[PDB]
Amino acid sequence: MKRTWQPNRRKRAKTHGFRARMRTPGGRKVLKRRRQKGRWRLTPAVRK
Amino acid sequence: AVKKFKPYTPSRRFMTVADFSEITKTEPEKSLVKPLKKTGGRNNQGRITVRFRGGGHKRLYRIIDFKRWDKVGIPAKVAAIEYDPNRSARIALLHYVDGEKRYIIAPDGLQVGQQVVAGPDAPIQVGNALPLRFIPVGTVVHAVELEPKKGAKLARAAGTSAQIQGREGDYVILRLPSGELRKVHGECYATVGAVGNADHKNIVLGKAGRSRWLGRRPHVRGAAMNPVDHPHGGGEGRAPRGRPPASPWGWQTKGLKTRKRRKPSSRFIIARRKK
RNA sequence: CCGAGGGUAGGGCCCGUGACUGGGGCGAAGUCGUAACAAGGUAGCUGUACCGGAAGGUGCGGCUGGAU
RNA sequence: UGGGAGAGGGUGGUGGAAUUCCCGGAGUAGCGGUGAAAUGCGCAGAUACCGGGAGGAACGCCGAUGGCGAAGGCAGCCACCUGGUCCACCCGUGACGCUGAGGCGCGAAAGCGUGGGGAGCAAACCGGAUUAGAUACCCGGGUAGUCCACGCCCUAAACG
RNA sequence: CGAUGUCGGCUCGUCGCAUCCUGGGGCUGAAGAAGGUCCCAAGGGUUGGGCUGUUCGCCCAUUAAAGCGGCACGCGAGCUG
RNA sequence: GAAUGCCGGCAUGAGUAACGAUAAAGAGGGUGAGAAUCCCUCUCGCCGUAAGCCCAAGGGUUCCUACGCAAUGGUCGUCAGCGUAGGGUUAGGCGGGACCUAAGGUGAAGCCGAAAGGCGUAGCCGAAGGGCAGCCGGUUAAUAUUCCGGCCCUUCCCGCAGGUGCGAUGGGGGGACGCUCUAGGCUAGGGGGACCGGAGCCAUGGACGAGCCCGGCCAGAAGCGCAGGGUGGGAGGUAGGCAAAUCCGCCUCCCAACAAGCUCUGCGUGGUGGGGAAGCCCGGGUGACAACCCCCCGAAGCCAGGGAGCCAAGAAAAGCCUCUAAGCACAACCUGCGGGAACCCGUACCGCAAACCGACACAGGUGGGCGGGUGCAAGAGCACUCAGGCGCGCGGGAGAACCCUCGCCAAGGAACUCUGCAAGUUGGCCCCGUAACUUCGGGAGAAGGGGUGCUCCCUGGGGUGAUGAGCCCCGGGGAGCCGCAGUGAACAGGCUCUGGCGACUGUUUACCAAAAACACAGCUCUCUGCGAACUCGUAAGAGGAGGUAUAGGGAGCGACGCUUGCCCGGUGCCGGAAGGUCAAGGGGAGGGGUGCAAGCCCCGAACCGAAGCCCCGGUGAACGGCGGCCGUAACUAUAACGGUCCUAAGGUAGCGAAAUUCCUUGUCGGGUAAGUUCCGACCUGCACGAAAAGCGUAACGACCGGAGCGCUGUCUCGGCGAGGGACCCGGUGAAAUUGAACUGGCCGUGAAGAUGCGGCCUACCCGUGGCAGGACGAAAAGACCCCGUGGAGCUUUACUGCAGCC
RNA sequence: GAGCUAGCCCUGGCCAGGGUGAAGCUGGGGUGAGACCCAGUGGAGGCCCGAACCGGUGGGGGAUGCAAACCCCUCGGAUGA
Ligand SMILES: [Mg+2]
Ligand SMILES: [Mg+2]
Ligand SMILES: [Mg+2]
Ligand SMILES: [Mg+2]
Ligand SMILES: [Mg+2]
Ligand SMILES: [Mg+2]
Ligand SMILES: [Mg+2]
Ligand SMILES: [Mg+2]
Ligand SMILES: [Mg+2]
Ligand SMILES: [Mg+2]
Ligand SMILES: [Mg+2]
Ligand SMILES: [Mg+2]
Ligand SMILES: [Mg+2]
Ligand SMILES: [Mg+2]
Ligand SMILES: [Mg+2]
Ligand SMILES: [Mg+2]
Ligand SMILES: [Mg+2]
Ligand SMILES: [Mg+2]
Ligand SMILES: [Mg+2]
Ligand SMILES: [Mg+2]
Ligand SMILES: [Mg+2]
Ligand SMILES: [Mg+2]
Ligand SMILES: [Mg+2]
Ligand SMILES: [Mg+2]
Ligand SMILES: [Mg+2]
Ligand SMILES: [Mg+2]
Ligand SMILES: [Mg+2]
Ligand SMILES: [Mg+2]
Ligand SMILES: [Mg+2]
Ligand SMILES: [Mg+2]
Ligand SMILES: [Mg+2]
Ligand SMILES: [Mg+2]
Ligand SMILES: [Mg+2]
Ligand SMILES: [Mg+2]
Ligand SMILES: [Mg+2]
Ligand SMILES: [Mg+2]
Ligand SMILES: [Mg+2]
Ligand SMILES: [Mg+2]
Ligand SMILES: [Mg+2]
Ligand SMILES: [Mg+2]
Ligand SMILES: [Mg+2]
Ligand SMILES: [Mg+2]
Ligand SMILES: [Mg+2]
Ligand SMILES: [Mg+2]
Ligand SMILES: [Mg+2]
Ligand SMILES: [Mg+2]
Ligand SMILES: [Mg+2]
Ligand SMILES: [Mg+2]
Ligand SMILES: [Mg+2]
Ligand SMILES: [Mg+2]
Ligand SMILES: [Mg+2]
Ligand SMILES: [Mg+2]
Ligand SMILES: [Mg+2]
Ligand SMILES: [Mg+2]
Ligand SMILES: [Mg+2]
Ligand SMILES: [Mg+2]
Ligand SMILES: [Mg+2]
Ligand SMILES: [Mg+2]
Ligand SMILES: [Mg+2]
Ligand SMILES: [Mg+2]
Ligand SMILES: [Mg+2]
Ligand SMILES: [Mg+2]
Ligand SMILES: [Mg+2]
Ligand SMILES: [Mg+2]
Ligand SMILES: [Mg+2]
Ligand SMILES: [Mg+2]
Ligand SMILES: [Mg+2]
Ligand SMILES: [Mg+2]
Ligand SMILES: [Mg+2]
Ligand SMILES: [Mg+2]
Ligand SMILES: [Mg+2]
Ligand SMILES: [Mg+2]
Ligand SMILES: [Mg+2]
Ligand SMILES: [Mg+2]
Ligand SMILES: [Mg+2]
Ligand SMILES: [Mg+2]
Ligand SMILES: [Mg+2]
Ligand SMILES: [Mg+2]
Ligand SMILES: [Mg+2]
Ligand SMILES: [Mg+2]
Ligand SMILES: [Mg+2]
Ligand SMILES: [Mg+2]
Ligand SMILES: [Mg+2]
Ligand SMILES: [Mg+2]
Ligand SMILES: [Mg+2]
Ligand SMILES: [Mg+2]
Ligand SMILES: [Mg+2]
Ligand SMILES: [Mg+2]
Ligand SMILES: [Mg+2]
Ligand SMILES: [Mg+2]
Ligand SMILES: [Mg+2]
Ligand SMILES: [Mg+2]
Ligand SMILES: [Mg+2]
Ligand SMILES: [Mg+2]
Ligand SMILES: [Mg+2]
Ligand SMILES: [Mg+2]
Ligand SMILES: [Mg+2]
Ligand SMILES: [Mg+2]
Ligand SMILES: [Mg+2]
Ligand SMILES: [Mg+2]
Ligand SMILES: [Mg+2]
Ligand SMILES: [Mg+2]
Ligand SMILES: [Mg+2]
Ligand SMILES: [Mg+2]
Ligand SMILES: [Mg+2]
Ligand SMILES: [Mg+2]
Ligand SMILES: [Mg+2]
Ligand SMILES: [Mg+2]
Ligand SMILES: [Mg+2]
Ligand SMILES: [Mg+2]
Ligand SMILES: [Mg+2]
Ligand SMILES: [Mg+2]
Ligand SMILES: [Mg+2]
Ligand SMILES: [Mg+2]
Ligand SMILES: [Mg+2]
Ligand SMILES: [Mg+2]
Ligand SMILES: [Mg+2]
Ligand SMILES: [Mg+2]
Ligand SMILES: [Mg+2]
Ligand SMILES: [Mg+2]
Ligand SMILES: [Mg+2]
Ligand SMILES: [Mg+2]
Ligand SMILES: [Mg+2]
Ligand SMILES: [Mg+2]
Ligand SMILES: [Mg+2]
Ligand SMILES: [Mg+2]
Ligand SMILES: [Mg+2]
Ligand SMILES: [Mg+2]
Ligand SMILES: [Mg+2]
Ligand SMILES: [Mg+2]
Ligand SMILES: [Mg+2]
Ligand SMILES: [Mg+2]
Ligand SMILES: [Mg+2]
Ligand SMILES: [Mg+2]
Ligand SMILES: [Mg+2]
Ligand SMILES: [Mg+2]
Ligand SMILES: [Mg+2]
Ligand SMILES: [Mg+2]
Ligand SMILES: [Mg+2]
Ligand SMILES: [Mg+2]
Ligand SMILES: [Mg+2]
Ligand SMILES: [Mg+2]
Ligand SMILES: [Mg+2]
Ligand SMILES: [Mg+2]
Ligand SMILES: [Mg+2]
Ligand SMILES: [Mg+2]
Ligand SMILES: [Mg+2]
Ligand SMILES: [Mg+2]
Ligand SMILES: [Mg+2]
Ligand SMILES: [Mg+2]
Ligand SMILES: [Mg+2]
Ligand SMILES: [Mg+2]
Ligand SMILES: [Mg+2]
Ligand SMILES: [Mg+2]
Ligand SMILES: [Mg+2]
Ligand SMILES: [Mg+2]
Ligand SMILES: [Mg+2]
Ligand SMILES: [Mg+2]
Ligand SMILES: [Mg+2]
Ligand SMILES: [Mg+2]
Ligand SMILES: [Mg+2]
Ligand SMILES: [Mg+2]
Ligand SMILES: [Mg+2]
Ligand SMILES: [Mg+2]
Ligand SMILES: [Mg+2]
Ligand SMILES: [Mg+2]
Ligand SMILES: [Mg+2]
Ligand SMILES: [Mg+2]
Ligand SMILES: [Mg+2]
Ligand SMILES: [Mg+2]
Ligand SMILES: [Mg+2]
Ligand SMILES: [Mg+2]
Ligand SMILES: [Mg+2]
Ligand SMILES: [Mg+2]
Ligand SMILES: [Mg+2]
Ligand SMILES: [Mg+2]
Ligand SMILES: [Mg+2]
Ligand SMILES: [Mg+2]
Ligand SMILES: [Mg+2]
Ligand SMILES: [Mg+2]
Ligand SMILES: [Mg+2]
Ligand SMILES: [Mg+2]
Ligand SMILES: [Mg+2]
Ligand SMILES: [Mg+2]
Ligand SMILES: [Mg+2]
Ligand SMILES: [Mg+2]
Ligand SMILES: [Mg+2]
Ligand SMILES: [Mg+2]
Ligand SMILES: [Mg+2]
Ligand SMILES: [Mg+2]
Ligand SMILES: [Mg+2]
Ligand SMILES: [Mg+2]
Ligand SMILES: [Mg+2]
Ligand SMILES: [Mg+2]
Ligand SMILES: [Mg+2]
Ligand SMILES: [Mg+2]
Ligand SMILES: [Mg+2]
Ligand SMILES: [Mg+2]
Ligand SMILES: [Mg+2]
Ligand SMILES: [Mg+2]
Ligand SMILES: [Mg+2]
Ligand SMILES: [Mg+2]
Ligand SMILES: [Mg+2]
Ligand SMILES: [Mg+2]
Ligand SMILES: [Mg+2]
Ligand SMILES: [Mg+2]
Ligand SMILES: [Mg+2]
Ligand SMILES: [Mg+2]
Ligand SMILES: [Mg+2]
Ligand SMILES: [Mg+2]
Ligand SMILES: [Mg+2]
Ligand SMILES: [Mg+2]
Ligand SMILES: [Mg+2]
Ligand SMILES: [Mg+2]
Ligand SMILES: [Mg+2]
Ligand SMILES: [Mg+2]
Ligand SMILES: [Mg+2]
Ligand SMILES: [Mg+2]
Ligand SMILES: [Mg+2]
Ligand SMILES: [Mg+2]
Ligand SMILES: [Mg+2]
Ligand SMILES: [Mg+2]
Ligand SMILES: [Mg+2]
Ligand SMILES: [Mg+2]
Ligand SMILES: [Mg+2]
Ligand SMILES: [Mg+2]
Ligand SMILES: [Mg+2]
Ligand SMILES: [Mg+2]
Ligand SMILES: [Mg+2]
Ligand SMILES: [Mg+2]
Ligand SMILES: [Mg+2]
Ligand SMILES: [Mg+2]
Ligand SMILES: [Mg+2]
Ligand SMILES: [Mg+2]
Ligand SMILES: [Mg+2]
Ligand SMILES: [Mg+2]
Ligand SMILES: [Mg+2]
Ligand SMILES: [Mg+2]
Ligand SMILES: [Mg+2]
Ligand SMILES: [Mg+2]
Ligand SMILES: [Mg+2]
Ligand SMILES: [Mg+2]
Ligand SMILES: [Mg+2]
Ligand SMILES: [Mg+2]
Ligand SMILES: [Mg+2]
Ligand SMILES: [Mg+2]
Ligand SMILES: [Mg+2]
Ligand SMILES: [Mg+2]
Ligand SMILES: [Mg+2]
Ligand SMILES: [Mg+2]
Ligand SMILES: [Mg+2]
Ligand SMILES: [Mg+2]
Ligand SMILES: [Mg+2]
Ligand SMILES: [Mg+2]
Ligand SMILES: [Mg+2]
Ligand SMILES: [Mg+2]
Ligand SMILES: [Mg+2]
Ligand SMILES: [Mg+2]
Ligand SMILES: [Mg+2]
Ligand SMILES: [Mg+2]
Ligand SMILES: [Mg+2]
Ligand SMILES: [Mg+2]
Ligand SMILES: [Mg+2]
Ligand SMILES: [Mg+2]
Ligand SMILES: [Mg+2]
């Protein structure tokens, strides 16, 4: 049957992307935390 | 005269449609239509604020002249009578000798080819608009402004009208469609006659699909819900109301008056609606 | 080939009968009230409508085949 | 051909009296109702009186033992549209007539459907009396209905 | 109760005997035939249907008879539901 | 040493289940250390509205080639979407951007919010919508509308010539639109040809034939032809289209009008460029100088912004054209021609799947286009088959039980069972024929029956031609032939009678309920006069609605028919300028603290003082309610009638052992041989009843009852047969579970159901196929029950608050 | 977190074939005129049968699955909410 992950690159970047996080107080706190933890990727990689 | 159908489907047995007999033109004036932004009952937050709306037929909005004192003294020929999906009244296309073209809602008796005009000196005939203080007491009237120059606000639906009852100072006394007796300022404009398409109220939608074409989504009773949803929700099997009948939000819905009491316009309302 | 008739299926009319039920007739020695005949104690009758244990009442319109 | 009388019919208009309700004034101890009463209404200001407004229905006097219509039936006034009918002249047609099974149409009130309208009245209904009792008659209320449009119903002591 | 699945049916049985039938008996208010009552006896046998989820029960047609109980009201790591 | 402890390792179950669609395999040849599994050839099978081909997502080198096989591949492996390496994606015209706007998002101005932030007209962003210029062939191991070849085209810059009042982010036109049905003419695609081109074949009894087999086209500027789309011309007036306007709009006048003209598209032709089969031969050569023609069918595609009808009334903005304003008119624009200039990103490959979403090379899920032929009435259905693609990444044997899927069955025919559950039967088309009832539509495919293939002969109408032949479509009438059987295979209703519920088509518990539940047209009540009521938000702002009482919100009821009674004492709602109670505040009689004092400070009575509540009234399609006892009639029984207690008032019509009836399988009647169900009645209704509507109702229902006919392996009552498993051999190889075990029966005992205790009985050691009675078998710290001053959802006239409102 | 699911908004796309035959229109009949009747034409519908497509009625299988909802047979809608 139809499962829950239906990848869509525009949807991915527009929802979890770097510019989406920067628009928003909670989004900027995500980037702050992921940089503080040392994450290699701050945001999901999307092909574009 | 409403139009009936033979019962060749279970819905056509009862379905009735307008006869569309007064209509003389089946395409809107291109310069007078704009896109109508459907809402589904959602406000600017994206929240439903009027339930059970959406999914109706696409519509363009025809611009309607609800002022008319805009063009005092300039007469206009009634060029056509058209269908308007955004209202129950029909609309009339006017060709002003100005060359300007405008829509008004079509009064009863309005005839394509006749002339109409607006102003203090206008003849008292169907389709003309005057300030209220120049229209004889007793004449039935429609498209009435509530305050001067703010646009026609009263007696706009199919078959409706208001009657001038008397004068008092700067104000006239109107019997509104609801039967309420209210004071309206004498400088408020109105158009003589009743609104047309009077048979509108005799339409029988016929089937569930007809409501859907109109953007009316199914309404679901409070008694069919659960206590989280509605005061009437719950109960084993069917239940009576078990409390004063209430809205989804708790206020009582069988008689409770809701007009605000300290409202300034009360000074100008003579007698509340009857019936 | 037609063909007595037999068979299958579906209709139509008539008769007898049926738990139960509707009123009708007669009986009469009962219970209830007294609607009509006198102005019958609310003049009567009437079509229709609504109502009442019952005869009946009332509304609306009609007739005199109504006393004074 | 020339005239007449008429609430004959249909449509659109429009007049005044009265009832009710609402507003303003003035005024107060009851009003109303009946055979007598009570219910009811009234000091939260009724009734009675004056002024204003809204609304529906019916048209006083003329009015008659009258008139018109085929019957049912038709009554303020104006206009328009329209039917029947009588008289005079004796001008035209030349028996073109009478009746009429079926048919078709009209058909008081009540009633019905859809939509209006709703003052007065009033089935049902509620109450007060009356009465041995009173699902009545009388009294206080009161919804259909009574009114308009359209479509039905097709009845009668539709009687001379 | 860190689970012993609970009615009824189906299937498959096995046991008890306070025996429904068949076998053997005593008494009889046993003439015969047929029954009644008690005794011995568990080897075998103990039907098919209508109703109802039913067990049970009533009813139809038969029968030598259409027995009553136990086995976690036998049997869901066998089925049904 | 235990915590169903934590991490790791390793056991048991076990050489056991399984190895992932029952579309299917066999042989020969080759390679190699090794071959059922890789390559090649022949044979066989499977898909073919796909299991073939193209495109968009998503994936991200998986593409091509060489060299490899440790691991990955459910076996094997020499093979591979795997390991290593090298190569491979080429655009002014295809898609997106340097264009436009849609919802939405953002947001100069502006508004709002403790902060963070929320809004917001313009503008901007935003596409799979609008706009915009490339077709065919060839080439590579791998790219191609991109490279190449031929024929075309677009924009920008500059220049030349001709023309013109040129000029815009401004005005206007246009762009520009629904659904259903549909005309004419074309094209795509297809069928046939006794005509044209072709390598060949004559088998096995016949055929040298009007034989068989194969093919018989593709693109193309101008011009021309056919078919369509679009568009009236001129003058005068002009106050409207936030300036101007010669444009547009409006008025008037004159010619034109289903005309032609002008204009645009489609199709055909068209210089030119291509392609080109079977067979044979080793992807290529030949066929071949290939031929490239006629006829029929024909789109849902094209002309197109076509036509008609209908109501639910069907985007925007730019490109484009026109108008003018500043300005500029040595310019600028338009037209023709010439030269130059023309950027960025994508392009491999998979793509109904082994490369995407599902932990897997997973029987699942995934949007658009093409999707041939024949036959069956049609079709995208069904069977076969083309092109093309496959045989599903364990095999070989065997021929038990049992399981699965399938075929048949004597006699009977629902006797099965909760139930005909399941499976039979019926089955397409044509013709005949068809009941109650009905809202006149229906019910209806009612029911029921006849026909159905092939051959010959006669014959009617239509389409394309031409009016004819030819081809194609639709018929009709005779006469015959064969079989058990002619929709001969595949696909294709069993039917009827009668109840309950819901009017109906619809909707629902994704993954145990599809229903009688929700919705529904329709009915009623009620709110709301517009800055509406109501809803969301602290607000601003929004929805309602660019709507206005024939409208919008809330509630119940639920097509339609006939109806919807009585109670307003309580609760609710509505009305009531009286009166009662009533907070802050006002008021300040009187009293108090302190001071030598003026003074300062505190208490405080009468009276004034809102909503609310009390009080008066109304109100039921507002919450709700709708009795008891005694007596009484020519036999009995019963009680029309009377009396009496109570209540706010005592259930009307209609219906009733009912989706409601306890007693209950009530009683009676019907149906059956027999009926706890069913249908029809009766009424002592435990405990119907009128919009939580009452009683009915044609039609409708994968709803739930009862009956009958047809027919059957449901059954009496089982039998045989088929394939996939189960079994055996080779390959790979799990799992939950597991205190350890050297783990028997009976009668006892034991914490009360013992392999483990006692007594007795029985018993050589170890496996394999089977069956499920036990191991209180496994699984899940019981779905019930109780306990815990455990939790959470929900209600209210529980308590206490808060929002909101007054 | 609305790439699942629910609703709505904007913009696109899809629904083989066959059947039934409403209104209207034309013609004829009818009438004082009509209503209306008949025939033809017509092509309506939360119309009928049935693929795609959307579902999930009954049964069977599956139950350490092919699959944490699947498979076969059957069945519902299929111009419309
Ligand atoms: Mg998706
Ligand atoms: Mg992904
Ligand atoms: Mg994307
Ligand atoms: Mg995308
Ligand atoms: Mg997206
Ligand atoms: Mg982003
Ligand atoms: Mg940052
Ligand atoms: Mg990481
Ligand atoms: Mg790093
Ligand atoms: Mg992130
Ligand atoms: Mg009309
Ligand atoms: Mg109708
Ligand atoms: Mg019709
Ligand atoms: Mg009709
Ligand atoms: Mg119907
Ligand atoms: Mg109409
Ligand atoms: Mg109209
Ligand atoms: Mg249109
Ligand atoms: Mg526009
Ligand atoms: Mg809006
Ligand atoms: Mg917004
Ligand atoms: Mg937002
Ligand atoms: Mg709402
Ligand atoms: Mg809404
Ligand atoms: Mg309109
Ligand atoms: Mg209308
Ligand atoms: Mg209606
Ligand atoms: Mg609409
Ligand atoms: Mg509604
Ligand atoms: Mg509802
Ligand atoms: Mg519920
Ligand atoms: Mg919630
Ligand atoms: Mg709550
Ligand atoms: Mg909820
Ligand atoms: Mg609640
Ligand atoms: Mg409740
Ligand atoms: Mg309840
Ligand atoms: Mg409930
Ligand atoms: Mg209940
Ligand atoms: Mg419920
Ligand atoms: Mg309920
Ligand atoms: Mg319910
Ligand atoms: Mg209730
Ligand atoms: Mg309740
Ligand atoms: Mg209650
Ligand atoms: Mg105002
Ligand atoms: Mg015989
Ligand atoms: Mg008397
Ligand atoms: Mg009398
Ligand atoms: Mg009665
Ligand atoms: Mg009585
Ligand atoms: Mg009475
Ligand atoms: Mg009379
Ligand atoms: Mg007399
Ligand atoms: Mg008189
Ligand atoms: Mg003469
Ligand atoms: Mg009459
Ligand atoms: Mg009446
Ligand atoms: Mg009244
Ligand atoms: Mg009495
Ligand atoms: Mg009525
Ligand atoms: Mg008389
Ligand atoms: Mg337990
Ligand atoms: Mg355990
Ligand atoms: Mg425990
Ligand atoms: Mg356990
Ligand atoms: Mg069994
Ligand atoms: Mg014996
Ligand atoms: Mg004897
Ligand atoms: Mg003895
Ligand atoms: Mg024995
Ligand atoms: Mg024995
Ligand atoms: Mg039994
Ligand atoms: Mg029993
Ligand atoms: Mg019994
Ligand atoms: Mg015997
Ligand atoms: Mg037992
Ligand atoms: Mg017991
Ligand atoms: Mg017991
Ligand atoms: Mg047991
Ligand atoms: Mg037992
Ligand atoms: Mg058991
Ligand atoms: Mg079980
Ligand atoms: Mg059991
Ligand atoms: Mg067990
Ligand atoms: Mg077992
Ligand atoms: Mg067990
Ligand atoms: Mg069972
Ligand atoms: Mg069950
Ligand atoms: Mg220890
Ligand atoms: Mg463990
Ligand atoms: Mg463990
Ligand atoms: Mg552990
Ligand atoms: Mg552990
Ligand atoms: Mg070991
Ligand atoms: Mg084993
Ligand atoms: Mg198979
Ligand atoms: Mg191999
Ligand atoms: Mg090998
Ligand atoms: Mg090979
Ligand atoms: Mg095949
Ligand atoms: Mg095919
Ligand atoms: Mg991936
Ligand atoms: Mg490649
Ligand atoms: Mg390997
Ligand atoms: Mg290997
Ligand atoms: Mg491996
Ligand atoms: Mg695998
Ligand atoms: Mg090698
Ligand atoms: Mg591979
Ligand atoms: Mg290379
Ligand atoms: Mg190029
Ligand atoms: Mg491409
Ligand atoms: Mg550029
Ligand atoms: Mg833009
Ligand atoms: Mg685009
Ligand atoms: Mg392009
Ligand atoms: Mg080209
Ligand atoms: Mg390449
Ligand atoms: Mg110049
Ligand atoms: Mg438009
Ligand atoms: Mg569009
Ligand atoms: Mg063909
Ligand atoms: Mg030979
Ligand atoms: Mg071709
Ligand atoms: Mg042509
Ligand atoms: Mg001008
Ligand atoms: Mg070639
Ligand atoms: Mg050559
Ligand atoms: Mg040649
Ligand atoms: Mg089509
Ligand atoms: Mg409409
Ligand atoms: Mg726009
Ligand atoms: Mg200048
Ligand atoms: Mg020019
Ligand atoms: Mg650039
Ligand atoms: Mg490429
Ligand atoms: Mg592949
Ligand atoms: Mg698929
Ligand atoms: Mg593929
Ligand atoms: Mg999975
Ligand atoms: Mg595989
Ligand atoms: Mg797969
Ligand atoms: Mg093709
Ligand atoms: Mg066929
Ligand atoms: Mg066929
Ligand atoms: Mg099919
Ligand atoms: Mg073929
Ligand atoms: Mg295979
Ligand atoms: Mg074997
Ligand atoms: Mg048999
Ligand atoms: Mg039978
Ligand atoms: Mg039989
Ligand atoms: Mg049954
Ligand atoms: Mg068949
Ligand atoms: Mg019948
Ligand atoms: Mg009929
Ligand atoms: Mg048939
Ligand atoms: Mg039937
Ligand atoms: Mg043959
Ligand atoms: Mg012909
Ligand atoms: Mg055959
Ligand atoms: Mg098949
Ligand atoms: Mg069928
Ligand atoms: Mg029937
Ligand atoms: Mg029943
Ligand atoms: Mg019912
Ligand atoms: Mg239903
Ligand atoms: Mg339902
Ligand atoms: Mg009904
Ligand atoms: Mg309904
Ligand atoms: Mg329904
Ligand atoms: Mg449907
Ligand atoms: Mg569930
Ligand atoms: Mg479910
Ligand atoms: Mg779930
Ligand atoms: Mg669930
Ligand atoms: Mg299920
Ligand atoms: Mg369900
Ligand atoms: Mg269903
Ligand atoms: Mg539901
Ligand atoms: Mg419902
Ligand atoms: Mg109703
Ligand atoms: Mg709020
Ligand atoms: Mg706002
Ligand atoms: Mg708004
Ligand atoms: Mg707006
Ligand atoms: Mg607008
Ligand atoms: Mg509105
Ligand atoms: Mg409902
Ligand atoms: Mg009826
Ligand atoms: Mg009450
Ligand atoms: Mg009350
Ligand atoms: Mg006073
Ligand atoms: Mg003092
Ligand atoms: Mg002191
Ligand atoms: Mg009522
Ligand atoms: Mg009460
Ligand atoms: Mg109630
Ligand atoms: Mg007696
Ligand atoms: Mg009762
Ligand atoms: Mg009553
Ligand atoms: Mg009963
Ligand atoms: Mg009942
Ligand atoms: Mg009951
Ligand atoms: Mg009980
Ligand atoms: Mg019972
Ligand atoms: Mg019982
Ligand atoms: Mg019985
Ligand atoms: Mg039963
Ligand atoms: Mg039952
Ligand atoms: Mg009884
Ligand atoms: Mg309710
Ligand atoms: Mg109920
Ligand atoms: Mg009720
Ligand atoms: Mg029907
Ligand atoms: Mg249904
Ligand atoms: Mg159903
Ligand atoms: Mg069998
Ligand atoms: Mg066989
Ligand atoms: Mg076999
Ligand atoms: Mg086999
Ligand atoms: Mg076998
Ligand atoms: Mg061996
Ligand atoms: Mg040991
Ligand atoms: Mg023991
Ligand atoms: Mg032992
Ligand atoms: Mg020991
Ligand atoms: Mg011991
Ligand atoms: Mg021992
Ligand atoms: Mg032993
Ligand atoms: Mg066992
Ligand atoms: Mg066990
Ligand atoms: Mg044991
Ligand atoms: Mg056990
Ligand atoms: Mg548990
Ligand atoms: Mg625990
Ligand atoms: Mg526990
Ligand atoms: Mg527990
Ligand atoms: Mg639970
Ligand atoms: Mg307990
Ligand atoms: Mg405890
Ligand atoms: Mg406690
Ligand atoms: Mg405690
Ligand atoms: Mg709690
Ligand atoms: Mg409120
Ligand atoms: Mg769209
Ligand atoms: Mg369709
Ligand atoms: Mg026809
Ligand atoms: Mg027409
Ligand atoms: Mg349909
Ligand atoms: Mg259809
Ligand atoms: Mg259908
Ligand atoms: Mg299923
Ligand atoms: Mg089945
Ligand atoms: Mg089976
Ligand atoms: Mg499962
Ligand atoms: Mg799940
Ligand atoms: Mg399946
Ligand atoms: Mg299937
Ligand atoms: Mg189906
Ligand atoms: Mg269908
Ligand atoms: Mg269809
Ligand atoms: Mg449509
Ligand atoms: Mg439908």
